[PDB]
Amino acid sequence: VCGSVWGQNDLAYRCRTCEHDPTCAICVPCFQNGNHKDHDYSIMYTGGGCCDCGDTTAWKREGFCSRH
Ligand SMILES: [Zn+2]
Ligand SMILES: [Zn+2]
Ligand SMILES: [Zn+2]
Repeated sequence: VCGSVWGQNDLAYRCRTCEHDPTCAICVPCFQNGNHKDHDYSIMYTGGGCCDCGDTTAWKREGFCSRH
């Protein structure tokens, strides 16, 4: 599971296609290294947080990056 943490003024990605709930998010590198073509994604601020990439409780497996 990605160990990335970020702060309130750090960009991250939401992906409505991949998420298990509206609060889920993944770090920019995990987004870049995954497959979200034609997904409903948004680069945005998230109030900071921890990456959900690799976490099957938070994020769909098809939305995991190459590295997790
Ligand atoms: Zn996605
Ligand atoms: Zn990540
Ligand atoms: Zn990842």
